[PDB]
Amino acid sequence: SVADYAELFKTLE
Amino acid sequence: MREIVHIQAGQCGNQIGAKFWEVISDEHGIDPTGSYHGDSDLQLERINVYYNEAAGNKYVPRAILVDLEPGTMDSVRSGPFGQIFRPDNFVFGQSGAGNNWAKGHYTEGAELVDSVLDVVRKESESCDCLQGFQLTHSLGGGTGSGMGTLLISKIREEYPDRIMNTFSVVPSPKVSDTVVEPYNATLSVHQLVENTDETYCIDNEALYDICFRTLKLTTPTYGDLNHLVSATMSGVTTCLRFPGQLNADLRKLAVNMVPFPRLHFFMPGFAPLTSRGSQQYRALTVPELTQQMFDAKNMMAACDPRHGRYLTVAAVFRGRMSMKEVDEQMLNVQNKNSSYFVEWIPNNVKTAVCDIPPRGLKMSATFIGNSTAIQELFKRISEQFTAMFRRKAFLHWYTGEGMDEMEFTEAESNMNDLVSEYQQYQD
Amino acid sequence: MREIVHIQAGQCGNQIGAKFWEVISDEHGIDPTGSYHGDSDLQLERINVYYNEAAGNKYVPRAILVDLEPGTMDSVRSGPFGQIFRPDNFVFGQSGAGNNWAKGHYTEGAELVDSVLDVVRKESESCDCLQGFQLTHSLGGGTGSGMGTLLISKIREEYPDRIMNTFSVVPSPKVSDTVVEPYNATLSVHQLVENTDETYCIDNEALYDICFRTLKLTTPTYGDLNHLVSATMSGVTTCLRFPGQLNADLRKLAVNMVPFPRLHFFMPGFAPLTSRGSQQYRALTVPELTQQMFDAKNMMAACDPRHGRYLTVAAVFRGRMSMKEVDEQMLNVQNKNSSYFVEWIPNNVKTAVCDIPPRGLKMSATFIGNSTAIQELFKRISEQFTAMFRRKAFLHWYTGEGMDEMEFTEAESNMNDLVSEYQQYQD
Amino acid sequence: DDIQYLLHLEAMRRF
Amino acid sequence: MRECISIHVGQAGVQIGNACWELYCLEHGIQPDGQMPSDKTIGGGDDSFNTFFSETGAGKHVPRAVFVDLEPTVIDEVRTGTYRQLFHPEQLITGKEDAANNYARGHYTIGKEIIDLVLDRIRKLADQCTGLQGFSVFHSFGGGTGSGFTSLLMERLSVDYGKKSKLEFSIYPAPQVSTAVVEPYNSILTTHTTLEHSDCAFMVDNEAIYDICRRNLDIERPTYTNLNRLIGQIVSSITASLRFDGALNVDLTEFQTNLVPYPRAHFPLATYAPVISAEKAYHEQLSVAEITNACFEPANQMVKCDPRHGKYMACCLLYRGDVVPKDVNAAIATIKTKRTIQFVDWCPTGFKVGINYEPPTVVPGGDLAKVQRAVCMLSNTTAIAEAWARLDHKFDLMYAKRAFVHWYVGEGMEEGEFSEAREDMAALEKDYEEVG
Amino acid sequence: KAEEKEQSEKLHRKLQGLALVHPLPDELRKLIAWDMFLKPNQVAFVHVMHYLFRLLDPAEFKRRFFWPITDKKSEANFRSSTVEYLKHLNEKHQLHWANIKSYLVVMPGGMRFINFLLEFVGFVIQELIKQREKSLSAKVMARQNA
Repeated sequence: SVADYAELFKTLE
Repeated sequence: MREIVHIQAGQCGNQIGAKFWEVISDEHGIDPTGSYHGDSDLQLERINVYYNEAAGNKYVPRAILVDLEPGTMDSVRSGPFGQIFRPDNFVFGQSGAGNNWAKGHYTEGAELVDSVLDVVRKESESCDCLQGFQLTHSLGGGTGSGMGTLLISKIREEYPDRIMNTFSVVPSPKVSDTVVEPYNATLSVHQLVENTDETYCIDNEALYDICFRTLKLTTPTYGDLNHLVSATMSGVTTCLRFPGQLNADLRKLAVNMVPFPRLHFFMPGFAPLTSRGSQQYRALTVPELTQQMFDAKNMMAACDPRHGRYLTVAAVFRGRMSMKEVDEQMLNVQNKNSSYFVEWIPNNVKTAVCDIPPRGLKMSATFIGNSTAIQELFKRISEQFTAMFRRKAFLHWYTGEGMDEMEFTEAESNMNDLVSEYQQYQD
Repeated sequence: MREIVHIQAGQCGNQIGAKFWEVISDEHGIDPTGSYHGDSDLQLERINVYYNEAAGNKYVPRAILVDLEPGTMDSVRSGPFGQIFRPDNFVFGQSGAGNNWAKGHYTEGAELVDSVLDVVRKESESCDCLQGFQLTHSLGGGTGSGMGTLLISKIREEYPDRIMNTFSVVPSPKVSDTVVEPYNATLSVHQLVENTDETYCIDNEALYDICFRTLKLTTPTYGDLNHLVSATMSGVTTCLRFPGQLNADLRKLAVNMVPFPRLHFFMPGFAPLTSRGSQQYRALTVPELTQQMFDAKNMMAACDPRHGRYLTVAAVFRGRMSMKEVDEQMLNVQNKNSSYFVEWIPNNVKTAVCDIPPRGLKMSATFIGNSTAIQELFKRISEQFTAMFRRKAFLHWYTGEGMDEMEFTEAESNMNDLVSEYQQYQD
Repeated sequence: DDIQYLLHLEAMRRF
Repeated sequence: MRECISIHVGQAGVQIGNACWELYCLEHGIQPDGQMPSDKTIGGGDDSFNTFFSETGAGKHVPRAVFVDLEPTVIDEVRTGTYRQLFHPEQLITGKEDAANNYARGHYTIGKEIIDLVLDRIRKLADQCTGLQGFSVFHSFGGGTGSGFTSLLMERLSVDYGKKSKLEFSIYPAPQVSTAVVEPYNSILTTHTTLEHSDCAFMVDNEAIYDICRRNLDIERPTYTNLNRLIGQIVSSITASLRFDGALNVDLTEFQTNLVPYPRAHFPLATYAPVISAEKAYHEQLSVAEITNACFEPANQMVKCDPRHGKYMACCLLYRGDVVPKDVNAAIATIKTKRTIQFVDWCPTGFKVGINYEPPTVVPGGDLAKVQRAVCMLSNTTAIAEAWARLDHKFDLMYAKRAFVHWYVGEGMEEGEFSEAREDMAALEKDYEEVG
Repeated sequence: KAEEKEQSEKLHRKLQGLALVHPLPDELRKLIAWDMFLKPNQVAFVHVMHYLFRLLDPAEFKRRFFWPITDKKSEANFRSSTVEYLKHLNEKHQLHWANIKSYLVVMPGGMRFINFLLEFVGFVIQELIKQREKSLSAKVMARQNA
């Protein structure tokens, strides 16, 4: 989901 | 200076607007070529309110002619004063509105509106001190109703501090072109409540009954109705066009006539009632003029003023008369009929006199009443609206243009809220 | 005295040049026989700028007519003013250029060029103080493009201290004779950058869109386009031809208009826009003229001035007007639109007024803008050039005349460098 | 959904 | 002056030439005796028609033409016909024996006996020119004189006149009007040998002209007289820029420069509109927009192909009569938005536009109506390769079995010349594919 | 009304997703909501279009549009230019958007507008996908990265 990717992008930072 | 920009939208708006310009051009001594041939400096002293000065001492109306079809505008251009108008101010479509408010407001008129606003801006940029705008239109049709209210809303976005006045022709089943007139009228009344400061309610029912019952015309034409409207419009605008004790502008009129921001719907009246080409050989007396201007038979809204109360009244007398006799007769009407005026607005009747009579009369009186009795006009439209709306009759013409049924339910409710607000101040 | 030598090269150059001479001869009261029949001494005071005096008080244009084929020049000689020109100043070939820049520059035009320079020298030797040269030509063709730039380079070799001005007709796919116009134009723009002091960019796209959209001509002819060009050329040259507050010469104009030696490409404009034979009965006001001359719809280069900045501007008003009202309106445009003028050139807008209006108008305004927005015209030619050049399409017509592909690559790069230089001063 | 795919590509790139 | 010599070779070239010169005389007001009664200029009036005519000291205008056939029959019709007095007898060259539908007989055998006489007559006309531009050659691909003698002539003209432009008007063979089985061989052999000598060749497919005459003129069975009258209008519209004062294609070199980006791809597709029957002459006159839109309809083309399957390298629109540039530009803009017109990426998407104000003339008692305006579109398109592929396929079918080859070898032609000519045509098809 | 809500939510998701790759300007961030076009919303329209056009082609946007909007005139110009640009895109990319009419720009809101905007946003997203593909589960990536 869009929410999953939002969390992924946080993790990547 | 104190300029006004005039707009005339759709068939009825352009026909009445053209007759208004013919009447006031003649009162100002302006010919169909824009040249002045008058005999009094009073004709020029405030001419800049409605006219622009052009090269060679020509006067050109500050008028914008709007339609979604060329047919009415070509008729105006071929008319007696058709050459006085600025050619650039003829803004027209080709598709027409087909008596549909949704076409005027959301589709065909929304494609043309920016081209009209460019002409509005060009006329407004040439003013030294723009007072405001006046619109002539009908609420029964597509262009005057839908595109006229779209134009009002867009003018209020660009000029939020300027006065917006309307001469609004209300439809009636007695003088009807189409069964959908109540839908167009209810949708437009909602837009007028929010976006105008002054709305003159001109009822085709009242105009027809005046022509038929009072003027004894067996088969009134739109030309006979428009004669009454043009005389009333000349009457109302007299204090803007000529010098007088009240150096009036549109804002001073609105501040005096509108106690509540939503209750700006006026009942106009005129005395004496004349028919086109009938010479009255007998001038009326001041008492006869004052009695006629307060008679329901001289009102151009088909409401009985005795079924409500006056919030405010403006009376404009024209011609050489005893100003003392005018005050004595105006006080006599108020003191005898004081129950029909609200007591919580002290001195709510204002009177003006101008020495310049309208053509063919020695003396006249124009009446402007803000009365709670105007609710009868809105109730009558509401009943006709609900009679069709309860069956969703004819709605496919509007939903095909992208309207929701909820927009109709909102407009019906806002018009019933306006009727309730008028009833509150009546009691 | 302050003389100018006029040159007109190829079909388009001779047609526009002939119309320029017709327009200015009439403004100076000179008939088709070279005889003066005017009513004002102001018509003769600076006539020597463009005319030689001949035996019997005749005025003969200091004009040189150049083509590689006789057809256009025979048409000029048979034209209304065809007999005013010095017969010796008709220099022509027989082979034609065939819309090929290489034929105009390297072959057919290189055989004729010395015969043109002998006529140039004969006219220049008769001047008391030669200011410079003016060329009329098109960049899309063979003769005007290739032979016109060869002539410019040879005139700059013989007269290195004299001003070189051009009225350069830029090709467009909307008004195109041949697909190779972008090649001819790119090769000529490179020669103009190095060898001219002033180049008026006249875009056939802008002229067509003015005739079609503004003048409402459904099928514009080259005669309708050339009417606009001749009016603009009369406008631009007004300060050279008549006395005024600015005793202008070509060098004073160049020194005021050209901040950088490569950035001498001007956007000309004219107001009011008129069509051939249409009488405007209404003279415009000074505010209406000033607003129209800065409108992109009145520009003869198809660029939006809002996409760039003005380095410098010259404005020439003509006719009897309030010079105070002109300054007030020019300052009003600058102060409202100051972001579109560069701030690092103080007072970069210059205004002149001449009392003599052009024929058929009471007042006019001519605009000359050095704007970074002219880069849009060069980008549009560059895109059309590269679209063919990437496939070596049509190059065999030029390599058959002895051109290398490297000359095309150099001209493409020099035109991209000019676009980058305009972008630098925009930012 | 086109948007999820875009986000997936972006995620891959960043990863 | 900028003179052009027309050369009419074999039956087809001579008969098309005769129809073209009739039409030129009508357009310039020249009578069948060569007199021009409106010419008050005993000297240099509008000198543009002197491109195609020479004034003689008796006030007679004579065509700058040579007619050549290996048999007398078709030229004897010219010597006895309405215009018998127009031509000089020295311009009408006849052999005794024909090429019998054989390229080799037309090139090597009978052509070699007459070629030096033809070159002497062409030289006598060239010596009367102050500034000879070039040659316009009219011939057929399918016929033995039209193929074999034309290739020999084009070679010898390239030797004697190697800087002078050579334009061809070549009749492409059609099965329905075809007199020989060996027309594909004659066509491939002549196209190979003329390819390096031509600067620009206008192909005319007899099948396209025949179908236009059937569909647009309501002629159930067109004759060569009907075909040649239509061809004469197209040729007249192409040459109108050389015969009258005008702005576009004022010389032969401008045709090559505007239409021919690559030397081998020198075959512009012609399209002519409007074609209307004389019985319909009183109908509504077509607008500029309608006639320009008719140029992009395959039904009006001079070669049967579909330009929608290929790309445009060049496009010229030549208008005649009552046409204003404004309406042409509006028509082109409407066409660019509505039609599949793919240009090649390296060439500008530019139309060259010529307008000649002289209206189209029609032959009195002809099948064509008088029109107020006409347009000839000349477009170099890769879709013209569909006509080569159809010819090559017919060549290959017969040549795979060596059918009829012995007739060419019997005239002393090598069998290798068939393979060489076919290989050069395969290279031409590939050149068109690589550009497309 | 149910369909209108669903489409509006879909639009909101797509815009949120875009914001994760390309951050929203501050002005637009405050306006973004799932129901922002259920009623005509001129202010949101201007900022959403501004955002999408910049994502698509910043250079072309700079050429065609004046920003920020400061007056009524500039606003009217923005609408007109929006219609023009959308038509241009429709033609250039053959998107077959029906009835790109003035009404989309005059009273932006309702089902018709939401559907249009969804298509437009879809288009923008597709262009971005192409760019990213050329240049080149979320849970697994996250764990691997950690």
